[PDB]
Amino acid sequence: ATSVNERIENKRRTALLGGGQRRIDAQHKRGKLTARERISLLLDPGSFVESDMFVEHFPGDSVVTGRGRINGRLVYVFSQDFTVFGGSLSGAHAQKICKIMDQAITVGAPVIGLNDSGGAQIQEGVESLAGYADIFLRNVTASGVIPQISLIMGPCAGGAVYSPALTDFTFMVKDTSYLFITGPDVVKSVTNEDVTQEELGGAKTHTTMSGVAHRAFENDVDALCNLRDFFNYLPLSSQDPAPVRECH
Amino acid sequence: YDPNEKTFDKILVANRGEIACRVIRTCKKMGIKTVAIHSDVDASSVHVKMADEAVCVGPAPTSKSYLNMDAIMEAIKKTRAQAVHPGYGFLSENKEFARCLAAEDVVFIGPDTHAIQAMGDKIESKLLAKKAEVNTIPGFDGVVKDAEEAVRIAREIGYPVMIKASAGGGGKGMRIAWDDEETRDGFRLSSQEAASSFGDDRLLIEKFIDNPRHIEIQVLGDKHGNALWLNERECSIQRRNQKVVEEAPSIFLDAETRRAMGEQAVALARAVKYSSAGTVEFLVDSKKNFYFLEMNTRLQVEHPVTECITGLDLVQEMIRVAKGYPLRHKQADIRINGWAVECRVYAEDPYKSFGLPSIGRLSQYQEPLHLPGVRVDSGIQPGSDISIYYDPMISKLITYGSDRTEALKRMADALDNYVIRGVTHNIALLREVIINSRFVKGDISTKFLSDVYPDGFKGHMLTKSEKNQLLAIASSLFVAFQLRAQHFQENSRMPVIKPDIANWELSVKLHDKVHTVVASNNGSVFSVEVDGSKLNVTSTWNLASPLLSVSVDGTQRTVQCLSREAGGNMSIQFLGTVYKVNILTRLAAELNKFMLEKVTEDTSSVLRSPMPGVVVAVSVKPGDAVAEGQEICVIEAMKMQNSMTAGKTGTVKSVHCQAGDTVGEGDLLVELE
Amino acid sequence: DPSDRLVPELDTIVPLESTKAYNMVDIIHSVVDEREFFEIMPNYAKNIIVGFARMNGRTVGIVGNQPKVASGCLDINSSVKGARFVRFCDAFNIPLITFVDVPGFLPGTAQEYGGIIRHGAKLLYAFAEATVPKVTVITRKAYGGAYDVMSSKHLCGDTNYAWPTAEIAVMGFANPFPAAVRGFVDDIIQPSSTRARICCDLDVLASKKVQRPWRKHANIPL
Ligand SMILES: Nc1ncnc2c1ncn2[C@@H]1O[C@H](COP(=O)(O)OP(=O)(O)OP(=O)(O)O)[C@@H](O)[C@H]1O
Ligand SMILES: *C(=O)CCCC[C@@H]1SC[C@@H]2NC(=O)N[C@@H]21
Ligand SMILES: [Mg+2]
Repeated sequence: ATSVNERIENKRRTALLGGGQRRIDAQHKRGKLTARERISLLLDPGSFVESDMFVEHFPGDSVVTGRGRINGRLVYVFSQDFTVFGGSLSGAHAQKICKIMDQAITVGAPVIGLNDSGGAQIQEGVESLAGYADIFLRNVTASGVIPQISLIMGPCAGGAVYSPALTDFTFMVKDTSYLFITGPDVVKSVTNEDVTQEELGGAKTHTTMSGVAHRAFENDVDALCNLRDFFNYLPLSSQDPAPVRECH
Repeated sequence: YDPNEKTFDKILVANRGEIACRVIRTCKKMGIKTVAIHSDVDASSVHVKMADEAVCVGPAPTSKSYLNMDAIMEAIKKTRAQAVHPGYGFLSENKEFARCLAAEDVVFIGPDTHAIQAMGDKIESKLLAKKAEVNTIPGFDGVVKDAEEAVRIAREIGYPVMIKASAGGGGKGMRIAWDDEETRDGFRLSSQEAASSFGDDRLLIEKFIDNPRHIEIQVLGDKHGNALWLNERECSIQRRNQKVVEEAPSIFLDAETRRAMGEQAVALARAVKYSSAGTVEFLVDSKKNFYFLEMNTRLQVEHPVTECITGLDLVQEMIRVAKGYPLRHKQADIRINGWAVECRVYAEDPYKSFGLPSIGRLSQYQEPLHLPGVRVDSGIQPGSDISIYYDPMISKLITYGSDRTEALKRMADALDNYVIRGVTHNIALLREVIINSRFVKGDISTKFLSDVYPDGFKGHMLTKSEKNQLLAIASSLFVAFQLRAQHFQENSRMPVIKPDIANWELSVKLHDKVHTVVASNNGSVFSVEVDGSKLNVTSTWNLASPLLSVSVDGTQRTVQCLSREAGGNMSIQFLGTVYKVNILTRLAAELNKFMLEKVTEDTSSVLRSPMPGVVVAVSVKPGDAVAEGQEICVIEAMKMQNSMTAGKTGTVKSVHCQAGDTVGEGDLLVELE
Repeated sequence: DPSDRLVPELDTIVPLESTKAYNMVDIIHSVVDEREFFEIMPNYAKNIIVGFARMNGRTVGIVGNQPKVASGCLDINSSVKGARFVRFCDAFNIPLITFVDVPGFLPGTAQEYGGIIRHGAKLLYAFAEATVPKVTVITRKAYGGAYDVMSSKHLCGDTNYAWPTAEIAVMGFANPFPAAVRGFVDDIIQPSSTRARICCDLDVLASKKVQRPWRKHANIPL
């Protein structure tokens, strides 16, 4: 008897279920979806092809990367889900993101990134900074070559907030997404002022006065629908002309 | 220097600076393991690196690092040091240190304790000297209690009066009194200040010798009763009663009086049973009459100079005596070999009170070791820090020669070829002293600096020929920089057409005068026309080396380019003095006449805080007048300590910034007048 | 000015305790030719230093942190001041030398409301886009993503060095060895050899050519 088949089935079921039924349920009471549900909503039905699903640091490595099609046009996506486990943008997470951008820039298709740092340990090893630097280098390299879109769907903190800023467009979800480099507690420790997380880095702050985000949407489903509608506007690469659609 | 003789294996040098380096050097040169103590700040100094092993002894202050009796004792304990060498100062003349060292088997390299408390106090030293049939300054033995007693003593000891605080030292508590009212008020104020300075609260009144010469005799004695006198030393150039320039042989003295003084010093040493190297200081008047004044029961600071004439290593002799070996030299063996002159290079500004201590970090430091007959004793290296905790002396420079003139010329050359960038030194004062006419002739007293510079030090007053040479050198350097600016690499796309200007016509502003200069270049040779005078300057024109050697009309000169700006400002160290010049082209000079003078002095009586923060330490006290570039306080802000400097020379009215008080940007720190 | 001149003054310039500051202009003056340095914006955003100097006669652009001012923390003004200088130096084939002592980004609500993210991204882009030779020396500190900002090895930094007092970590592993074992720094050099090392690197990297995908122009986070 060979255990390879049962091991593969167990690995696939663990990757799909992620951290278990309790973790997805807890994600659901917060009014937010999971990485795979967001990918399924964003892409065309039955068009998602995942990459490096068996790469470990625990399968999945808290990021789901792959390629899909929106209205028949190719796109490359990655989605972050750190609530299940991991809590570190250091190991195979950064490598998977870098590889998916490398494929996108080779083929010449846009990159869409669903950023959700969630519960991530910002006190992990030095590999996180190296991965961040590699991701920043790839965003700078791809700038002006292929479009890059960022959708912040959760609390993003630390040095990871520079990758969305280097992309062409940045969108947020109201009441569930944040962008800030330094947490409110450290701000109180240093500056000595009482500030809450929502008014320090919420969607309203970054869409009304900060000038960092471009638009804010009501919830995840609305955000993904508007993301598809907006993606229908752009060309796939700087080598292509502005898209032309049927007109009435 | 024979290693066959058995000697102490481990010696601990309980000192810092150049003396520790010298002791370590002479111990290494005879094959002895060395241990050096240091504080936290001096963890990377020269003496710590020269030693075989080192141990930290405490914090920055000397009261808790180099005077921490226990810490040194356990430092000896761990390293099982067989001997201890205190150098000079610190614990060199401490009786408790000698007793505590004698408690263990470790031996103290220095004079016996009994001599230390015999010569520590001035009154008992004078009484013993009078019992030792040696000449003493006229005066009244005993301690005067009241000003009326002081004036009664002054009635018979002569109209001049010298008041001196008992014990202590370092040029403190010594004052001159002329009149009876002067006598009484000086006595009262000295009695008041004795508690603050030393706490001994004992005073002495003596006859003040007018125009005295502070001669010094070095004495070496062993434990077998053999005492030798090694020539003499002259220590006359002093400010704040501190020696600056010393000469090994005394040009005033002759063989007979030198022998008399040496015999008297040896007799005094025998009367105390001295068993190490010491010094006896005399005040010789104009009539070749010497009177004893103080005996330093330790190694002298100016000891190396008398090592040059005699050729003896004093520290080696002290080590051998401590080992117990007898002296290997006799009185007839001692003889004078040439002349030797040395100077103390301090980190002080010579333009203020003949020297005011300065602080900073040395960005550049180079010694003229390659010059002939030059020896440098320095505990300083590039990147060293001159703090407020220790003596700000940088180095001791020694030059020897066949005669006095050769030594003085070598000293001038060494001072010219000695690089210090980062702090303010007193090299200009040293050079002016050594080239002064009176010093060369040999007529010097203890008031040389006072009467030679009544108002104060102003710099080198340069003559017409020297002024022309300086202007020619500055103009040639400016033209050399301009010519170097035009040397680019080949572009092969836009070739550079070098301008063919033949004569540079320049306006040079020096002090408050403007001179017209015409400079022409002929390769490495510049022809300079300064107001009709024709000069010829040749040099290698290396614009990057700190030292530049030029030849003006055959005369060899060494200059330094301290500063250089695109606006024409230039700072040139020439003949030991830093001169500021402003060089412009003729067209630029003509167009500069239309530039309105801009007033920027303002008032600045209020020092607004540059950055927001919370004051946590205060270095100074309110009401203490300070000059520019001096520490004020330490502010903590975002886990960072920031230290600022005083803004204006004005007297500090009140230090508003204090510990526990938050001071944001734009708030008064220190009130100034 | 010889290219192999030693600078022993830099051995003890960095205080041992991290709570004290020092002047980076002293290091810059010690390293460059003839101790001559043309500073740009000397009185604006004083927590960062940018300027022009010469090494072995070749013009170089210099960027560094200033621990004296605001502990060297990066903010909006310093980021914008540095980014445009780096972009100009890259556009005209001028090599870049960086001295890194950054403890992070300045926290507060004013920085967030002013868009610290955009200007930090400007600095990241300026350092990552440059194709001229760049040499980085870490003096004391590099914390968090700020270490990524100032031309880490992963931003195509050609040669990176660390002094024995350098300390690279995510948050405030108190030595540069985690960086050395992972190749984040090429070597740990003595402070006195710095200038010499840099000169040698500038001799090697003068023929550096890189290849990047075609585009009309990229999208700076302006
Ligand atoms: N009675 C005096 N008459 C004339 N000059 C004097 C007299 N006493 C002191 N001086 C001057 O003051 C100087 C200081 O001499 P002295 O050795 O007493 O000082 P000190 O501060 O105790 O020295 P040290 O640091 O060597 O212990 C003398 O060299 C001399 O120039
Ligand atoms: C004390 O007040 C806490 C200091 C934390 C600030 C330090 S320095 C700048 C870095 N940015 C940050 O958020 N923490 C680090
Ligand atoms: Mg004395």
